[PDB]
Amino acid sequence: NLCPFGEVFNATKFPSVYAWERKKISNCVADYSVLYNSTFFSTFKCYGVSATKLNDLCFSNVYADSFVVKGDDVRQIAPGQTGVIADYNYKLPDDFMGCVLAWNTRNIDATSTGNYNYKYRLFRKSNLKPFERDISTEIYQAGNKPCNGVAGFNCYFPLRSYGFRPTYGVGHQPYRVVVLSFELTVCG
Amino acid sequence: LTEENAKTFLNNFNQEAEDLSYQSSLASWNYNTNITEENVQNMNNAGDKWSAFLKEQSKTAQSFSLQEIQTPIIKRQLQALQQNGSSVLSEDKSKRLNTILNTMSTIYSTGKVCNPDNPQECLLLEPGLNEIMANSLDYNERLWAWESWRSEVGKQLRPLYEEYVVLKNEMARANHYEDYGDYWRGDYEVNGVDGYDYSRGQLIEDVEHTFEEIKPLYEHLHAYVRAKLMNAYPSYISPIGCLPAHLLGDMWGRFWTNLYSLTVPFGQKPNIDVTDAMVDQAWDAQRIFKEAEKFFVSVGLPHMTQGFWANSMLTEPADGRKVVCHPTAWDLGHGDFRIKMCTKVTMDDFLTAHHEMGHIQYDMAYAAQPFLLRNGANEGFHEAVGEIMSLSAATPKHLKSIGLLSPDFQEDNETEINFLLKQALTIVGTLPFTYMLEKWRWMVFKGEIPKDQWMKKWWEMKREIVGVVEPVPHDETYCDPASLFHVSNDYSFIRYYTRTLYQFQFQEALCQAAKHEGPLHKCDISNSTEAGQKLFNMLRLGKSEPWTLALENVVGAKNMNVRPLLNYFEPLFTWLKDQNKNSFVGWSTDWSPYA
Ligand SMILES: *[C@@H]1O[C@H](CO)[C@@H](O[C@@H]2O[C@H](CO)[C@@H](O[C@@H]3O[C@H](CO)[C@@H](O)[C@H](O)[C@@H]3O)[C@H](O)[C@H]2NC(C)=O)[C@H](O)[C@H]1NC(C)=O
Ligand SMILES: *[C@@H]1O[C@H](CO)[C@@H](O)[C@H](O)[C@H]1NC(C)=O
Ligand SMILES: *[C@@H]1O[C@H](CO)[C@@H](O)[C@H](O)[C@H]1NC(C)=O
Ligand SMILES: *[C@@H]1O[C@H](CO)[C@@H](O)[C@H](O)[C@H]1NC(C)=O
Ligand SMILES: [Cl-]
Ligand SMILES: [Zn+2]
Repeated sequence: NLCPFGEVFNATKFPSVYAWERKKISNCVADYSVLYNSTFFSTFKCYGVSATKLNDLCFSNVYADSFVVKGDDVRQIAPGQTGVIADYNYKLPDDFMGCVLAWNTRNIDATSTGNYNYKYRLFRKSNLKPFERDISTEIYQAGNKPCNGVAGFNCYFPLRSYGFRPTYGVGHQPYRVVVLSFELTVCG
Repeated sequence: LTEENAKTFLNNFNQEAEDLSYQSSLASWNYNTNITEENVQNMNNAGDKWSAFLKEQSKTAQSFSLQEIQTPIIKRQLQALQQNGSSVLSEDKSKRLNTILNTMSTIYSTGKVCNPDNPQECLLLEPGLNEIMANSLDYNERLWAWESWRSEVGKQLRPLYEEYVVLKNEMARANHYEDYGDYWRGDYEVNGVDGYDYSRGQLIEDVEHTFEEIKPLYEHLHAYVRAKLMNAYPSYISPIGCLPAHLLGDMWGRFWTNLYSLTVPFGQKPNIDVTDAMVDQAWDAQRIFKEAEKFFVSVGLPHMTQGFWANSMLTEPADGRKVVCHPTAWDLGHGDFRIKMCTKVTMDDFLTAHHEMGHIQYDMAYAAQPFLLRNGANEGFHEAVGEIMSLSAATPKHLKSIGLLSPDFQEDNETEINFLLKQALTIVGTLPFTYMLEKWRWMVFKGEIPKDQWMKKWWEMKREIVGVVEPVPHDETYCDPASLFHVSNDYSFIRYYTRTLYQFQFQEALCQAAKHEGPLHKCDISNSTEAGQKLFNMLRLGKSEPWTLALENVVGAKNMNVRPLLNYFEPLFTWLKDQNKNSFVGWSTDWSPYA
């Protein structure tokens, strides 16, 4: 059987960047022709391996990470970036070997009243290690007086919502991102 | 340190304010393009939530010790949030002060005056009174419109402006200011880098000092126009006295533009008003803005976003809605850029499209700055950035290359005096009017003019500074200052003086980087990706660096300069001194058309 990339790319619902989910790809032949013979993607940026040698290559397993960031936040899904998404939400290793794909989704992920489902982490003590995931809603304590569970002055709730609206600029529109990691069962 | 604690505090503000400011900005757009009593609340309540947030964060940032910061971006972000604001006022005196501002704004807009010869006709300021003051040649008709506005809607503003002064003085005095006049001068204040600081009182000294190199040019334009006005209104004007206030082309004399029909040097020549050419080529509002879009990309600047082309109101609503037809350039945030303008197929609205789209380019560039630093360098930077666009868009070299003027249009040495004269009636004519107005309110806020002689000293300054005399005597029941919009609607007015000097400092520096070769008034920076990048560098700056620095990055000066403006009108200045050899340059502050 061929690998189910349709279960991740054309998936109806996408998770937030802070709670991004990962799918492991096992014993299956992969079909990279549909991702390549389509201009549907807005970016399609590869790292560590070329965009055309993965066809006649084999990998130990493939991991697909899917999530949603704003228009201007896509550049941080790259090895060695220091934004809020890269440092507090999703950090890629410097030796990442794979491709990052993104496409505009204002028509599906942005409603008139603002889609406040997609969120991201804004505050965190220390940065995220490569491929780490943090989903805690514990009140971020910026000061010395303890929060005691209740947020407020110098005690800010960590996660904030994007709030996508169709009237926003293209740099503030929802983009669905998929990160295909190659680790060294899956061939072409 | 209080550094990271304020660092990770302005970040909480930058994310919570951008959402609230959009709820408030999108509310103002929905009212101005669909006037509804429901939208009045949406425009107010969605702004009131934003009005309560800015006060909480202003107070919370005041806890953070300002000096204990070592990085300059954060230093500049805090001081913008360190302002106490207007909530230092009492609970009820805030509501009465907030209510008199509506009553002044309403009687300024609802203000109707009725004709004694025809009582069924009653006119508004727009388009009723402004059309008389801008086109009538009857001394008595123009006098009626000038006086009826200052005696009927002007006298209603007298009791309100008296309380308007006393209440907003109590607001500024509690915020460590001398008066409401000192409150506005804080715009140009800089307390930072060595060699870039600027005092609030330094602003008063600078507008006066630079005004002296303007008096030579203005006195001769006054003498030339007065000689031309003695022909249109014979036996009414003294060849040595001031100009009557109602003959100056509009309601207040703010611009002498409409006097061009009476003061044209060589009217026998073909007119440069290209309004007819646009109409017979089937131009619409799309063609104006689409053509204006092509102007900005020709220098490397980005196209208008597709959200601009879909969310902007570039026409009168047509087939449903009520609209505030004032042209405005709107920066809602989150990349949402819109322009609201009831565009007509004319040259005047064609040049304004370059001005308003110029604002958007300034807005688009500094979008990378933090939310607190997304603003002009000072109050006069935005209006000067839009004017340099229309200066390049009005040149004959630009109009023909666009296809509007004929390729064989003769650009004589006289067609340029005709052009620079019309430019002088609009650009330099408004300079003494602007200074006298803001100097008067500066002194009234200062308390130097007692309320029992507000109007006596106002006209003593009109004759001395502007060379304009009142046609009928006014006692203290009148309130001619508040007869202007910016005065009765709580708006600073010195910005129009500062922006005017800036727009020629920029034009001089930009055409030098664009390598223009003829006179400055003939410069068109189209196709100048070289000069475009020079301007881009200060557009991205925003409110981060002081205005003394942002100005220095392009013009090379730490302060405003009058030398660029005088060089622009140098062909006209020397031509006026030839005309006025048998004329009287200057005026007597003692003649009045009644006495
Ligand atoms: C620099 O600015 C000038 C002024 O607008 C631009 O020149 C104009 O360029 C257009 C082409 O887009 C020329 O139209 C041409 O007309 C001839 C008919 O004579 C036609 O056969 C061609 O196919 C073409 O459409 C236009 O004549 C020309 N006018 C002038 C005064 O130069 C030029 O595009 C700008 N360069 C940039 C922005 O790089
Ligand atoms: C998603 O649907 C499109 C519809 O044309 C299809 O071409 C594409 O292959 C689908 N995605 C995947 C990953 O199969
Ligand atoms: C004007 O506002 C009303 C809300 O009172 C809204 O129902 C209507 O659709 C608006 N007009 C247009 C043209 O959308
Ligand atoms: C214009 O040029 C003509 C011929 O060169 C000259 O006689 C005339 O005095 C000039 N007038 C102006 C106003 O420049
Ligand atoms: Cl007046
Ligand atoms: Zn403007």
